Amino acid sequence: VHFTEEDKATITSLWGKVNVEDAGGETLGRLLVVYPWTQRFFDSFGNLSSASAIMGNPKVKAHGKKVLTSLGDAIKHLDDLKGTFAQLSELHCDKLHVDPENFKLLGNVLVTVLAIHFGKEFTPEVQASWQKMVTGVASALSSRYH
Amino acid sequence: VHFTEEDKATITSLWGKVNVEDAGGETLGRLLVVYPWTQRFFDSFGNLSSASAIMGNPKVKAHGKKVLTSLGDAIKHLDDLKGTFAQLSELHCDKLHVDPENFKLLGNVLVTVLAIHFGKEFTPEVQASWQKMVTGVASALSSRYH
Amino acid sequence: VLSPADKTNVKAAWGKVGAHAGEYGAEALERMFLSFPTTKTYFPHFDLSHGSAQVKGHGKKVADALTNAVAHVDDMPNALSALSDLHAHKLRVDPVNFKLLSHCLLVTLAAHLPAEFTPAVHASLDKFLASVSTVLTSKYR
Amino acid sequence: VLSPADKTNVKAAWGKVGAHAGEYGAEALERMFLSFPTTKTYFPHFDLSHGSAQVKGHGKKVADALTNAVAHVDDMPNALSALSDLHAHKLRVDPVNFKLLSHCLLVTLAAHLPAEFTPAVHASLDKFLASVSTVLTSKYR
Ligand code: HEM
Ligand code: HEM
Ligand code: HEM
Ligand code: HEM
Repeated sequence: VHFTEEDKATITSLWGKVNVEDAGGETLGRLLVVYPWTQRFFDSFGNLSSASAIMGNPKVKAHGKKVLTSLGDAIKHLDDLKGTFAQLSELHCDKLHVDPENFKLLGNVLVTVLAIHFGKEFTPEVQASWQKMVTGVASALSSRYH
Repeated sequence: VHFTEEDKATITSLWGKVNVEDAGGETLGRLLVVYPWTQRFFDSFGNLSSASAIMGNPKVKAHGKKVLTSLGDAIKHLDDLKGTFAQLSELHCDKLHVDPENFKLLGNVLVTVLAIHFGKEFTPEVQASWQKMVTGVASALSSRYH
Repeated sequence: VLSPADKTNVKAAWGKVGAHAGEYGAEALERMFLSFPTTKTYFPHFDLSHGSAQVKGHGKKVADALTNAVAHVDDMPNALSALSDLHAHKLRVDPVNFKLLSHCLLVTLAAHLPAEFTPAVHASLDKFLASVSTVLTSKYR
Repeated sequence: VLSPADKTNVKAAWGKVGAHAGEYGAEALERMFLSFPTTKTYFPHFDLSHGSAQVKGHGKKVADALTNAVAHVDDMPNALSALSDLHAHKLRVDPVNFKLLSHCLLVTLAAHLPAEFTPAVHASLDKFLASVSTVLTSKYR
């Protein structure tokens, strides 16, 4: 990864302000609602048939938290995304066979959720730093494929 | 990197039998014909207004040769594509702003050109080795996008 | 296909843009050019600097087109027929790049209308933009 | 979608395929499973070995649907209606996978009909398969 100095500062700063308990379930729930094929990987989670069903689903909320918690941990070492996600890559690639395009989709949904929460503070420049994070996380998670 | 020895054997062998000049022009020419949005990067190449003009364009042919030569040179070091294409990554990403998804398009077009030239000898197993090459090359070129 | 609720949601959300449709259009383009600089290469005759008047003017055009598409949400291909010919045949835009502008539009709407941008509305808007995109690239819903 | 020249090219090329449509369908699937192994998870209890009778039978289904699409090139949303419902709602096929199968179909055609696979025909066939793919992912929109 080639995060600029500014990118790293922007990502670290904004993350410290994030309501992870809320944005986690928001992010995964929205992914499931907006891109219904992603539900294929979450059979055991129960009723995922609509926005209402998905957004009130306890398992979705709990799992979304874990996803964003993992992102927060990666943010502690932005020069080392590949290492942070190495074991997660083996899980998502070798075991679950998720197409890499979906890592980008989840990241883009997170970006929209950050925009909801931060409003005008989520400037086009701030977004561009987060889009690099999305691409970097996706690449790190895709490492086992190729 | 992800290439098995068999993959390297297959890539190296088939490449030896490729006529680089002809295949280079065919690959870049088809890229421009089949995916016309890619033409916007080649305004200085002269006439690109039709299939015949594109396929008969000398600058297109010459550039295609250059492209395939860099691929052939990379084939010598399949486990270090990232390093081999570091400079080209900077050129395409930071200077030309080529869409990273278009790297895969050129590789896939090359694969179709190999299929035309080798026919039944371009087996599904042989293609699979070559698609690893496409993915590896695209990933290496896209390095400077995150 | 867009559901009755999808249509209600889309009209409601885009209505909430108020006097700022053109501004939001321009913001979406600005976001797209910054995050996805490949898209700048479709605009060689534009000043693409921050706050560019040409970008502001173009954002109003994109907004107007979306406003029309929301108005004729039941017959998208007809409302966008000219723009389809333009993007698919004159400009020859990479179909995959429509996802980029769509994403930047959603981000813009989220940044301005956080109360309105529920998961359901989000889904309705994404479906709407995805269909606008396919109509523009291929005249398919 | 599909110019008159595209229609002509697709009809002529897919006409050369002929008795081998099924064989080519099976080969395209085999190519996809080998090159893009993530796609195998959609076929959990298929025999996916080389020469698989199950894959051969499925190739014929995919080939026949494409043949019907060619026959109804100006009415593809209608022609592929049941298949669009199937691939989105039941199978939940990731849209990205349609590009993968389309590529493997083009490679297959190129391997078997090199002289017919001119740049112009290549372009028309790609547009046709992209149109088929757009329709097959339409129920996500
Ligand atoms: C930025 C992108 C992503 C991140 C950071 C991420 C992170 C994680 C984490 C931390 C776990 C839990 C691992 C554990 O508990 O040990 C997990 C599990 C999982 N992920 Fe993701 N993930 C991402 C994208 C995706 C996508 C796009 C999908 C599907 C379309 C997906 C499907 C799954 C599934 C099915 C599980 C296991 C669920 C279960 O426990 O049954 N992930 N992921
Ligand atoms: C995917 C594998 C690709 C490879 C291996 C490759 C390789 C190369 C090479 C070797 C050069 C010459 C650089 C130099 O002489 O300094 C070059 C230049 C260039 N490439 Fe690529 N390229 C690829 C993809 C693409 C794609 C997909 C596009 C556009 C859609 C593109 C657009 C260009 C342009 C516009 C130039 C410079 C042309 C000029 O000199 O006017 N490349 N590339
Ligand atoms: C929701 C999707 C889109 C909408 C509603 C839209 C709408 C429009 C409109 C209304 C115009 C002005 C047409 C005119 O009166 O001349 C236009 C032009 C144009 N669009 Fe889009 N567009 C969309 C997607 C895109 C994308 C994704 C790109 C490229 C990444 C793009 C590139 C262009 C270009 C290059 C022009 C011509 C600008 C000029 O030369 O003046 N469009 N579009
Ligand atoms: C050119 C694009 C495609 C065409 C024309 C096509 C056509 C078909 C046809 C005709 C069937 C038989 C079902 C019926 O007639 O009721 C089928 C089933 C199926 N397709 Fe496709 N398909 C395409 C793309 C894909 C892709 C990209 C995938 C996944 C990567 C896929 C996965 C499946 C699966 C899992 C089945 C059911 C297999 C079973 O019986 O379990 N299809 N398709």
